[PDB]
Amino acid sequence: RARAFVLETEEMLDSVDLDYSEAFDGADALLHRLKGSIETIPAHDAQPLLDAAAKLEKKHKLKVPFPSPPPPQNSNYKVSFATPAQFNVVGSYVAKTMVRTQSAHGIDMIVVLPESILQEKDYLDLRYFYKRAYYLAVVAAHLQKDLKGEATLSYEYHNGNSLLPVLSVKPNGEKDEDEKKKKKGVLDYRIRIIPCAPESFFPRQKLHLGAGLVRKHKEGEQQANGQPATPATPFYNSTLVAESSYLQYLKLLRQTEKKCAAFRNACILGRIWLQQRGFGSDVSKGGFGYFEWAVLLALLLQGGPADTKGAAPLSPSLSSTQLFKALIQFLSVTNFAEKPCVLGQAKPDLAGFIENGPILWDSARQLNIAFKMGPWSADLLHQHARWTRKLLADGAVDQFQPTFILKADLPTHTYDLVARMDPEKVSEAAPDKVAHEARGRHWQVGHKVYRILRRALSDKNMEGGERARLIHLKVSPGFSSSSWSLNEKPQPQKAGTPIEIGVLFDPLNMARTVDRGPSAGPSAEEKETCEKFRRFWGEKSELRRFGGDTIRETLVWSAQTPFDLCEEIMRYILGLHLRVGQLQDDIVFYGRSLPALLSIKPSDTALFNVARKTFTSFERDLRDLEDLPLRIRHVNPICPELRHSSLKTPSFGPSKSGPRPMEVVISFEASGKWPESLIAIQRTKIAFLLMIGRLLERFKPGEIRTHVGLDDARYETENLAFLDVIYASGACFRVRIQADLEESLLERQTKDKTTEQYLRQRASTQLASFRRTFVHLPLHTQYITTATTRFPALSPTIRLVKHWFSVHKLSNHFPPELLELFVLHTFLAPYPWDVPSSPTTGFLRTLLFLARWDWRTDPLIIDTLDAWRKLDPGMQHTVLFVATAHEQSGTMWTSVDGHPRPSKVVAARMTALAKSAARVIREQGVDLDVRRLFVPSLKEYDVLLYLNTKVLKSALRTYITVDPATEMNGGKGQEIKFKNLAPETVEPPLPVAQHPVDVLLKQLSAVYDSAAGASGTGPLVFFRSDTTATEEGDKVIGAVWNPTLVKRKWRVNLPTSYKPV
Amino acid sequence: TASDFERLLLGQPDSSELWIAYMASQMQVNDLSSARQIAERALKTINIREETEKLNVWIAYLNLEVAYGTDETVQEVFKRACTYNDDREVHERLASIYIQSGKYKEAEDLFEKIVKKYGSEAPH
Amino acid sequence: VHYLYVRRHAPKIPTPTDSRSLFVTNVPVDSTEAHLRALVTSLVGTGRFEKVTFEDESKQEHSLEGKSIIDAAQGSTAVVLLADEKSVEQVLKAIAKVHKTKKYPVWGGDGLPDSKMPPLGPVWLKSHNRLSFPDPSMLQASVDAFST
Repeated sequence: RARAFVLETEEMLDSVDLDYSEAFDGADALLHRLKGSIETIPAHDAQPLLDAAAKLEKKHKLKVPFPSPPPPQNSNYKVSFATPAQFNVVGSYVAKTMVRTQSAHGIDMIVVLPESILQEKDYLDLRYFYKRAYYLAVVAAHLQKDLKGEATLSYEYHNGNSLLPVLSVKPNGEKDEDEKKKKKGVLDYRIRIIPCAPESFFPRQKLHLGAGLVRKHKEGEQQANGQPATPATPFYNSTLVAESSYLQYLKLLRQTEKKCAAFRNACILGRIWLQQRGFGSDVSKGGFGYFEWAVLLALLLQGGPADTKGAAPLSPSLSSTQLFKALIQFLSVTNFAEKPCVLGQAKPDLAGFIENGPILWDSARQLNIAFKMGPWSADLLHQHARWTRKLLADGAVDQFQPTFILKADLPTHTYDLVARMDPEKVSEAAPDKVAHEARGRHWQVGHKVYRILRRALSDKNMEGGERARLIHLKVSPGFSSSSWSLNEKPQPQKAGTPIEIGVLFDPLNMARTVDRGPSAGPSAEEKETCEKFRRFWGEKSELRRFGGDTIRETLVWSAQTPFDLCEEIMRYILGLHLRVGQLQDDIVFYGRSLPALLSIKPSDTALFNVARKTFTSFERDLRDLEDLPLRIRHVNPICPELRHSSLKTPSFGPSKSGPRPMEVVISFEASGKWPESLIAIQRTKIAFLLMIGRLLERFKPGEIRTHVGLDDARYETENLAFLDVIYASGACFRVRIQADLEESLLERQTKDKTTEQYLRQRASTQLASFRRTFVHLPLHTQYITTATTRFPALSPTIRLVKHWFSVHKLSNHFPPELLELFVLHTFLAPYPWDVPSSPTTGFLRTLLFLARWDWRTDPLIIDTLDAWRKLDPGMQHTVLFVATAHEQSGTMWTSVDGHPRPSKVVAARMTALAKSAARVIREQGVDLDVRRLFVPSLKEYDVLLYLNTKVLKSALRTYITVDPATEMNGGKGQEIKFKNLAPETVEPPLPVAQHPVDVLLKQLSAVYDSAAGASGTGPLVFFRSDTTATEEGDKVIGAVWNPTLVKRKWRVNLPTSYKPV
Repeated sequence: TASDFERLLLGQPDSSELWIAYMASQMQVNDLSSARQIAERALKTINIREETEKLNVWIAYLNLEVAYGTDETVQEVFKRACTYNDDREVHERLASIYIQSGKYKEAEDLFEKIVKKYGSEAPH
Repeated sequence: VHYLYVRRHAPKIPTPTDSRSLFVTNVPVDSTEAHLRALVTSLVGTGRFEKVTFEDESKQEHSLEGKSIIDAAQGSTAVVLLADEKSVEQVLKAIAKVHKTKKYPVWGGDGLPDSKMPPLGPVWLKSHNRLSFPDPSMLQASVDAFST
């Protein structure tokens, strides 16, 4: 792991490395010439507000006073301009850490005001920031005069801070070795001038976050034991002290460079970490970037642990590999993601971890490093750092290439909303009073909706366990421009503010009906009567009895089909507490196959009920208590109806459905009286099964009926007969007999027939198909029935992906467990994404991973090759490779069916439709027009044939228990029943209500292929015609001609339809 | 460095203090698996009669299993350490280790275990 | 139109059960004893038809192989058996002149149209009947007759 990470950090270094002639002289030229002009600037007199306005209206350039601008009745001071006194480079360029980032990067350029312009109280009430804006305005006007009008310029904000307005210059052209600087869109893209303050002029101890530095009330803000009365403004205080202390930070950072020059690749890897994790130094993205990463790395060089011993993986004689492992470990575990908001703080040198206070404190300066960061971004970093911890903690699979993207902040549940708080007193329930204007640094609505939805969706159990339906939250201010032009003072917006709510859900308690609270008080406690409960709820406060004899303040939600109770939560509480700004969620994927039971749609109970409860009562205990010449050894259910993979969560009755007959392997004890011939072994299996059947019919559950039918799933085995048991509640169960000498004799049949020299391929396919039928399905279903308790999105995710492959017509050749392990690849090894807390998110994850996987060099390994790739370089026999610890061969569910594999077949089409899915989701978005995903194109087909079924209306959907076809009235209630389908004869008319094209295309999957190969909606395994025989699909076959048959010679081993030429 | 450590080990193989120095460098480079590898290398290649060096490697590995390990690994190494060394002494070392680490509840469970098992002959 | 090829199976028959047959290639869809007796009686001057053995069709519906290609315990070509020598020679001189009626001087439209047996509802649905509901008396009798 370690040497691989070293060499992979080196390859990314030589890939994102730089050019020396680019750096010097391309940046150096403009740096020197801009400093020349900024020193040829002249200084003006100390002028008041009226002179400032009087020149600012007449000149083209405007000031940047943030709201609110100071009036002349509140402004008694004077503002001046003076000659700049200093020059330094800051950020990443003075440290030489910069990398070629394809979008942009900005080199920040300090200029510091002289000390004679300021007054010792100017850190009170917005004065110094007004002088700062005026200094910037004069620098602006005179640089417009001395550039002779050739370079363009815009107004911006530094790090998204609305209290630091800045200017960023943009070029337009490129020559060889002149001024102009366009082609370097990383280093020479942006030169952001920053106005700052000198060092140690304002009292930092009063610049502490807990002191309120905006005085608005003067009546009653005393006699309260110090200063809790004047409320603390941490964003404003921290911003002021950071603007005055930009300098000695870079001094300390340069010190850390020359004490360890591994800082280069250190913050290179940290910067690519942040750029891929989608954050930044912008306050909209959390305000965590290269600067914070560097200064946290520095203080963790000079300490960090509790006993102030040095950070053990951070001695100055290490490399960037272990340095980045150290930072991801510390950011995950000690006090640097969410713990610096809930349970502790850090110190600067000598650095320590103490168990109090939300702050990233530095002491000699009195500054929070995490002032732009909230608890939202905190828990986000905690998740990301835990993921990186386990990804660099594993030691079998390479994890340098996977880098995390925020599926938690961009889920499928993009609840867009339009909230127009104009006017504020009538369209916002929280009063944005002058106190709120002082506290919030123009992010009041953000903090408000953060707290509102977090307390809205958090629950509280009875044992004190703080369990919620959410773990993360972030508001993304879409259409928030940080750049504006030269003729306007603020950044105004006329289209309102869009508020995006991206929540990573908790699937263990997502779909729970009950919302929980505190003990329903004898006297109403403040927790019962706060802004989290009965007042905050209103009409949904009630009293509900538990299963544990305590009675608490509770809620009762609804469990429904097309959307979620969390969607109901957010709609109702948003409309109540922010305002009536509307909510819509129209991403339709919950319209799956809808099972016909009580309370549509039933949650994870119906599959359980029918399969498991009818399995227990009654056939299993009865079959184990029968008397027989041979005793049974195991009764293990191996179906999707147990393992949560069935396309239809089954009901009581549906003998017309595909996956309703439940296949289970049965076996008897070790007995040597089985014969040595396969036909004889299968006939003794039949005879034993007939004894079981007669006793099952003669005992008192004789309302169950049995029958012994033949099977044709295997080739060259025509004597296989089962017992499908028809339970009194309409369940179906196919039993099969597995024998050790049966396995060894079929290995012998694969062994012999050496003379003809051309039988070993078909012998191998029949052997592997037989092993698939009998051996490994036990271990598969035990593993996934174990995994379903920790991953609850699995069965609806499998239903979505198998529905997509069904409407695209490929699962006739694709086995269902192939699709199962393909989705468990996105589930159980979820890197580089989060856990799928929605079935929709899981479906999109499989779709995008299948869009970004190639079958040519990358195999699929999932934690639930070099002898095959060499003999198959063009891979005409095998396209996929899915190997586990359960199967290390990787060819067990892939090449046993005999999938044709040129570039003009099922597999390449599968690849192409996944690509087109990724294209359309990337291009137009997620809207109502997504259903081009679920309609098929029917292109690239040589001959097309439409078929029609001889059924009456609402057939077969009503007996496959799915509820489209409004023409059958009552599909949303309980009108359909199957105890009348429970038949009187086993002949027609019981199997006449089945669908014929399924087994027609089994014969049309039983003879040709050497002529042609087709795929239709029929033989789609464990799926009937219904959802593709409604409007959502159609009954078609599309037959393509293989490229191997164009024209050939007259043979006898021809098989095809050839004509004379 | 690891090559320096291997050179000083081929110079002095029985040297438990250098063994713990090498695995402690592996703690500083966070490779606890290679630290286990080094500890078992000490347990094999440290010679038969050097009981004090063996118990030094043992109690260091117990420090690892209480500090960075988990319950199952600390109990299996406790079993192996009493299987190959003195039960009373490895129990008292884990007790003082619990005293140092502050894990006082499981410390109390170990104390009642050792006054049950070895209160018959130890007054200490 | 469907083309049917006819060559002599006579120069490679050492087995007595393959006596006096015809090597057919590309038998049409659902080619059975009924389609064969219909075509041999529609050919004029022809003897008697008995049996098609080795009727494992390998074309007219999709998949990798056929159904009975390997003896599991230990090419769509059929073996059409006729009455005797005279019936074989008559069907040879009849299929020869049919292959010449491809270019017959009135028109080539005098060729025989091959009427299919289309899979009707229940007639095909006996496939569902044999996968799930066969006759237990016959199944019991067969399994006891072998297991005895």
